[PDB]
Amino acid sequence: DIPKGYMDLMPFINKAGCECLNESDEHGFDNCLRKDTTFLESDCDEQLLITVAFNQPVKLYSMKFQGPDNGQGPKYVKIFINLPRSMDFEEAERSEPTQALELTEDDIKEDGIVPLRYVKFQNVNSVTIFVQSNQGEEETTRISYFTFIGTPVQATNMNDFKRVVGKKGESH
Amino acid sequence: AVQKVVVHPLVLLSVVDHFNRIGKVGNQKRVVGVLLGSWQKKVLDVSNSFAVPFDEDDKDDSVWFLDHDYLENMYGMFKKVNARERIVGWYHTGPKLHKNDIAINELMKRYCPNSVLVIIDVKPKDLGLPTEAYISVEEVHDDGTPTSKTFEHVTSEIGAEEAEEVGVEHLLRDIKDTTVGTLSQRITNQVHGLKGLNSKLLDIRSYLEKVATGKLPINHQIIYQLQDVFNLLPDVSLQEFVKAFYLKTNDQMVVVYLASLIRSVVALHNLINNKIANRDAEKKEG
Amino acid sequence: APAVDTAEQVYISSLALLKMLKHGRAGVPMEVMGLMLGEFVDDYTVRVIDVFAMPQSGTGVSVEAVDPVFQAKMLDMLKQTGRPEMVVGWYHSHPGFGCWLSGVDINTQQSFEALSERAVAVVVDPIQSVKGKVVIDAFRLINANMMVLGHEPRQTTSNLGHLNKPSIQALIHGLNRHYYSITINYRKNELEQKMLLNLHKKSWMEGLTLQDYSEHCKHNESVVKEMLELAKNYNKAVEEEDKMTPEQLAIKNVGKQDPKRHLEEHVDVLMTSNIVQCLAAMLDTVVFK
Amino acid sequence: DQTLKMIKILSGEMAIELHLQFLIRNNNTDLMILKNTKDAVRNSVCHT
Ligand SMILES: [Zn+2]
Repeated sequence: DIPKGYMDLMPFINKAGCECLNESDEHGFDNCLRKDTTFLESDCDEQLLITVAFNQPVKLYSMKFQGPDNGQGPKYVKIFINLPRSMDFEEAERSEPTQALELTEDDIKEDGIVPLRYVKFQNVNSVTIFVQSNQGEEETTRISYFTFIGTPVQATNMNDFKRVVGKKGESH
Repeated sequence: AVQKVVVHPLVLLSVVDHFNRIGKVGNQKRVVGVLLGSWQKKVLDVSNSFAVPFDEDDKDDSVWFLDHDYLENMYGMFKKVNARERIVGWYHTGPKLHKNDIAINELMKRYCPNSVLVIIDVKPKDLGLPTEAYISVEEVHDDGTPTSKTFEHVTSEIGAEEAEEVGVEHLLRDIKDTTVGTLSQRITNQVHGLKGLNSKLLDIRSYLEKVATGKLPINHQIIYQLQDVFNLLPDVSLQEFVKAFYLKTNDQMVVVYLASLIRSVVALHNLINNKIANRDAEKKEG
Repeated sequence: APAVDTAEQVYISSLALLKMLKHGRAGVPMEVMGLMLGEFVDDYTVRVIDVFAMPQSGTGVSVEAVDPVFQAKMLDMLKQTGRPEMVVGWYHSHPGFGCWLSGVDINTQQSFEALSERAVAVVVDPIQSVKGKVVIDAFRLINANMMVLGHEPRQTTSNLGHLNKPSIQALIHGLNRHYYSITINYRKNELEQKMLLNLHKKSWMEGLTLQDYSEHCKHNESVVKEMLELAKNYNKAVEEEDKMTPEQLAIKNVGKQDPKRHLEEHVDVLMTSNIVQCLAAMLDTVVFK
Repeated sequence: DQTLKMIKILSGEMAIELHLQFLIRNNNTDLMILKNTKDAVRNSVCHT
């Protein structure tokens, strides 16, 4: 599917940065990042907080927060951007989200793509999704597939730098 | 003791930036940072600052975290960039102090013994002076009362060194008022003063009401100081002063009268000169 | 062929300008430098939010001065506080020299441009920018391979001659020949102007203080004496009323003298000082008992 | 019939055609004025 000129940010997801909260041991975070039946479930409650980190500032167009049709798919999704520190569940509900999204049943299907306000996400470095309920009100929710579609923002990697022209030891 | 804590413009413009950095995404209360600056005889100069990762919890009001290594390493960099700055205190934009201030101040006492916390009310833009500077004193309260930590107050004043002054003056360059004042701005300077004196007197009344209704503790000190201000009133009704006031009011009116006359004769002379001008050109047209 | 439309702006935040000016005056006898943190929001706008000083080193303002360990660590630590901006350019002062880039500066700029084709370079003369004027021109190397095409490769736009004209004290050091200026525009916003307005803001107490009458009476007496002598000339200047081409008389005696300029000009001062003083006097009589 | 004519002329088919037939039939633009401007262009952004 995907829109014209935009690519999935799977290659851009920093495995080091990503961390889920309430993820069950049997079905972990890595499961929901693969295009397989393997999924992620929340152990201690239906609330889940799945954060990701991108290698370089990326832009966001459409995330695909797919979920199982058993009713344990996500229902209400709160997205935050460029969080300086990891989030807390109690403080996550309080804080106002960048885009409060009410997933509809049509979205959870395998082919469903949910559109995000492209204006708000222009320099996202780390996005945290907060699943506040599942469709069936089941004890544990599930994210069948979840990835972000946008474009990469060219970032000036000062780590490389390196002189390209000139001779060393030259002053003003 | 620190007679003054002169906050330079750059700090309150980085704190504002610091508040925006976080509040924009991580909606949270006060943003805490470190305040660098050079010492003086007694007036602490605040010349720069930086942010320190600070997270707090409304529960128990002591589950916080002010990073040590970030504070240590940051200053490790800044003393490299500029060596006249030493850590001198902290800043938080939460308008009302917290229960966590004392404990955290003890921490910043580990980096500067005479640590002064400057509360910058970044959100408000009001009567003025968006900085409030506090110290830490532990005294026996002379007058037989429990001991405690408490934050004593230190006079705060906002000033500017030459370099920032040039930047600031241009930075406004669209709302700055004329330095001359002129009659228009001078009078507004007084409607502004009246509004304040009422506003300050109203804060005094509410507190006096609070102590009057018990909701607050009779300080027993600073309470009678307000009684000092209440005796320092002028008592203008005194005859010998009433005469002496009319003399100076009369002494000035004779100068505004002479000023008024000069401006009138000049006015008439300018109309006569102009009446000749258009009339002479009137005849000369023919 | 991409082109930096002259409409393209390097937005300088109210923070950066004070911090960039502060660094420049910090080491004014020598030359200081630091990296600027911002975002390339799009082609026609290079937004710089924060700047962090790169420590002064003996090299000067050159690629070598950019300590990779200092920059990699500082960036890492500013990312935690909530400023995940990218290195958008570099700035260096020019103790009184002007707003131009020397040969060595050009080589630096070419390096920064290597990482992103829009790394803007600024200057910031802390000695000339001493008053309301702030001499800070932004610059981006105009790659020498575009001599076949149009330099300053702009397109549809009309803000090229606005906000500035090519400064002569720079056009000589290589402009529109190797480095072109980019319009500099400051992103001051409310909640930042208000906090800067406190720099010289007075207070509630001010405006009710009655001056002091001893030097006020002396001042009133002083100005009235000076205006008196100015009336004597006003009488002589008018009572002369010499008509030998009076329109020419009014233009051969213009030296900022008697007739009016040293006249009521003082009346405004004399009358403003008294009215404000009197009004303060009566307000205090009402407010304070 | 006539209403079809009415529709044809209210929509603006006719006006443009007649307005087009006018300007094409009565066109007279002094190309000489452009030439002295095209040759006077210093190859600046005045090419637009
Ligand atoms: Zn230079």
